[PDB]
Amino acid sequence: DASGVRLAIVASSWHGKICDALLDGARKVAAGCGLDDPTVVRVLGAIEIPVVAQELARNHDAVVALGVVIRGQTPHFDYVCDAVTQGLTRVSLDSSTPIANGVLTTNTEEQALDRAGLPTSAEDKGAQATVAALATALTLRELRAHS
Amino acid sequence: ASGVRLAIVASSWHGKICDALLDGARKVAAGCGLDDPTVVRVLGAIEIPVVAQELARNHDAVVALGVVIRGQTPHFDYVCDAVTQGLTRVSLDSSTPIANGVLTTNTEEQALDRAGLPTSAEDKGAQATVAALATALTLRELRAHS
Amino acid sequence: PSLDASGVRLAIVASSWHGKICDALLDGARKVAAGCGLDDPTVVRVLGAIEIPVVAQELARNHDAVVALGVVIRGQTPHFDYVCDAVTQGLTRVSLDSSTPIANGVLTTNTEEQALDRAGLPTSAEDKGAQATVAALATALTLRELRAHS
Amino acid sequence: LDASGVRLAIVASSWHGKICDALLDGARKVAAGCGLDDPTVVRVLGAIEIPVVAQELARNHDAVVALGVVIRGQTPHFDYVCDAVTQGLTRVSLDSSTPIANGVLTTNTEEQALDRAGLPTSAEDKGAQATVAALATALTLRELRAHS
Amino acid sequence: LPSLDASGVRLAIVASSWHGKICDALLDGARKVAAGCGLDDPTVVRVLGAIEIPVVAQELARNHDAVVALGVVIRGQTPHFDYVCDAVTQGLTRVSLDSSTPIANGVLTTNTEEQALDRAGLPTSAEDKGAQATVAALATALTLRELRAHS
Ligand SMILES: CCC(=O)N[C@@H]1C(=O)NC(=O)N=C1NC[C@H](O)[C@H](O)[C@H](O)CO
Ligand SMILES: CCC(=O)N[C@@H]1C(=O)NC(=O)N=C1NC[C@H](O)[C@H](O)[C@H](O)CO
Ligand SMILES: CCC(=O)N[C@@H]1C(=O)NC(=O)N=C1NC[C@H](O)[C@H](O)[C@H](O)CO
Ligand SMILES: CCC(=O)N[C@@H]1C(=O)NC(=O)N=C1NC[C@H](O)[C@H](O)[C@H](O)CO
Ligand SMILES: CCC(=O)N[C@@H]1C(=O)NC(=O)N=C1NC[C@H](O)[C@H](O)[C@H](O)CO
Ligand SMILES: [K+]
Ligand SMILES: [K+]
Ligand SMILES: [K+]
Ligand SMILES: [K+]
Ligand SMILES: [K+]
Ligand SMILES: [K+]
Ligand SMILES: [K+]
Ligand SMILES: [K+]
Ligand SMILES: [K+]
Ligand SMILES: [K+]
Repeated sequence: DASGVRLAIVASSWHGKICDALLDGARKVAAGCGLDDPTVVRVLGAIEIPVVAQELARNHDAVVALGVVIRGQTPHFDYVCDAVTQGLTRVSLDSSTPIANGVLTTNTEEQALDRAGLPTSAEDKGAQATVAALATALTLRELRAHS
Repeated sequence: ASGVRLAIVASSWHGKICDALLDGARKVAAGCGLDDPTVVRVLGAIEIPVVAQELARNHDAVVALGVVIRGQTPHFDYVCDAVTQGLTRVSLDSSTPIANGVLTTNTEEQALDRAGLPTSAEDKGAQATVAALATALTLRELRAHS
Repeated sequence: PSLDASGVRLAIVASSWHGKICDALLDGARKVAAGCGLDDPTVVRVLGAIEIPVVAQELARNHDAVVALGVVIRGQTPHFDYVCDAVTQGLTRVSLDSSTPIANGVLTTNTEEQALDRAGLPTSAEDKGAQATVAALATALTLRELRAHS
Repeated sequence: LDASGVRLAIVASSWHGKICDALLDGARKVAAGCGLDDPTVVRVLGAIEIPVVAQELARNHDAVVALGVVIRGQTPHFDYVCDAVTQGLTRVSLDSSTPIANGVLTTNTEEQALDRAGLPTSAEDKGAQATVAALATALTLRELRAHS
Repeated sequence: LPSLDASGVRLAIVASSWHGKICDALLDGARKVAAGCGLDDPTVVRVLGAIEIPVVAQELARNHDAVVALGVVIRGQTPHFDYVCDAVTQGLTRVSLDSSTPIANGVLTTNTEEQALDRAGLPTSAEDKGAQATVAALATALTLRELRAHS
């Protein structure tokens, strides 16, 4: 059970259908664990996630970062994903808070659809990341001060 | 977004494309009720983060604009690495959205097509400004207000 | 140096993605620990490798050494690279922030076969879980000798 | 313009002496043209040694120019040396709030490095370019910072 | 390299042990440069792998003017090579800037064993990166000594 944990979810909006599916999977895991109302924030792109995740981390036991980065024609994909990786890792360690990475980094749109948790998808990384965030928050709760 | 304080730092390497990105940035700003954002010019993309850091002390959002085109050497990779590392750090250090409108392309054609010129497919300068403003407004709603 | 280490406080954080291989790594870690006079190290489980650094950071506050264990296998997307980047960045930062050895027993493989071959199963060529724990304990003992003791 | 008041430091590595001296020559010439006859010039052995010296120079200078030549060899060592320089200089710049200009050449061949050093027959001078970059940014930050 | 005194500089050497023969050769080259510069007894610490270097380098940096990092990373079958070298790069660069101390990189990052042998300073090797890194550390420590507060 994870009813006591304060969960935040930050989801980017670039590729709306896939982003909403990831968020759907996140909210479903949250509600299944006894959390009907997690803090849900929307940002435009994946680069905007870390700075919002940092704000959310000040008031929550866990933050789920959700987004979809699909490779285009330029090397820009690599550096967007690099920024997200660097940002979320820093935010997690700065705040000592699990920042779960449900940010899809795919070569094609099909690969992103297949990992969003749609009807015919093979997996749901939005669901997976929320499990990851909540379990780590509960683990840290057991590791931290409680008399 | 009339209340948000916006700064724009744009490098100058590849002037035509950099001015187009800045044009797209200014137009989004003005459309959102911001006629005069703080606009600073730097020479290259490596010079952006340290100026972005200065601008972040006095602004709710900073838009980083620039054009990095791959040449003959691996130098492209390390310039883009420095920008990525710098802007990400600045954003988290200052708790300020630092939007990345810095183009990282293989060819000049790809950069032109993403600058927002008459025949361009997209305007990344415009997109970055929307990104910066929306995140600044989001953080304003998330932060202290009684 | 795997010979002595009874006084060292050891933590082991192991992710769970690819359970069989993760348990094998943890098995190798626990066996090295027990052989060095440490029957009860702090063992924490996390879901994925991304979750390791923040737990490793917590464990580093009250342990002389932390062993990070996990299995990252390349899939269809570039996601593999960025997961491994986050772990690398995270563990390196945690080690230097806390001045504590954070041993990397996180497998970073192209295929499942390569991960199985490095977990320390019956037929495996090596055990990276065992290797990382030797690495963590030896470094903790080294730092103990380098640090203040009158 | 008028960069006479800015305090400039130049740190140049020594690995590939001819090319490193050419980069330094271009740096010194831009400096002198901007009204700075005597910038602080420090030499280091390799490019890895630059950031820690750049950090020291940054405490007492408005701008630091990092100069060096990294040419790819037989091993992946090239990538990690350039990674360290990139990481180091970017950190130093933001730690000190000081422009640390990157005039460190990262080339596949020696010809490419020669062509970017500002020798008689070179296509460009990255040592000159980096000094312009450092000075302009230092002047920009001076205008952005406190002055009543 | 024996040309200046370097007698006053406090030198630490941290060398990993993975690939013992090559690591000992790098250390040999390091100690010989040190002794030639008037330093018979530098602080020498051994670690198991290259990932263990930065945290020990950090400790050594607290009471030495220069630290030489020595090690051998040879590419295997997996991408693990890249991430080990990334960690060392990140770690040593951070430690150097945190402590304001030259942390010389004599950590070999090679595709084959032959390439590592050729850069260790063995009888038939083309170069000695252990020797080169110690020269690099000592020269930078002397340079920083001249740049810092004195008198
Ligand atoms: C591959 C790059 C691309 O075409 N689109 C990416 C993308 O794939 N996914 C995304 O969320 N945001 C993007 N770009 C927006 C970016 O995250 C920022 O919002 C922007 O750089 C301004 O900061
Ligand atoms: C591919 C590299 C190149 O030829 N030019 C790049 C480039 O593509 N784009 C850019 O904005 N600045 C550059 N170089 C200038 C650089 O950002 C710095 O100003 C320079 O390193 C000095 O600090
Ligand atoms: C190639 C990526 C993949 O398909 N699975 C990896 C994997 O191979 N190993 C792993 O431990 N965790 C994974 N993913 C989960 C990840 O570590 C985090 O739990 C997730 O990003 C939520 O924070
Ligand atoms: C990797 C390519 C190479 O063979 N040599 C490079 C190089 O190309 N350029 C350089 O300045 N220094 C090097 N190596 C020395 C390095 O910068 C440090 O001085 C050394 O690692 C000690 O820390
Ligand atoms: C990646 C190639 C490999 O198979 N082994 C390398 C290697 O080549 N060299 C090395 O010194 N240490 C290794 N591995 C050990 C590593 O440095 C750490 O000790 C380990 O990850 C525990 O922290
Ligand atoms: K928190
Ligand atoms: K407890
Ligand atoms: K601000
Ligand atoms: K609020
Ligand atoms: K500790
Ligand atoms: K002692
Ligand atoms: K300064
Ligand atoms: K002013
Ligand atoms: K020191
Ligand atoms: K002095």
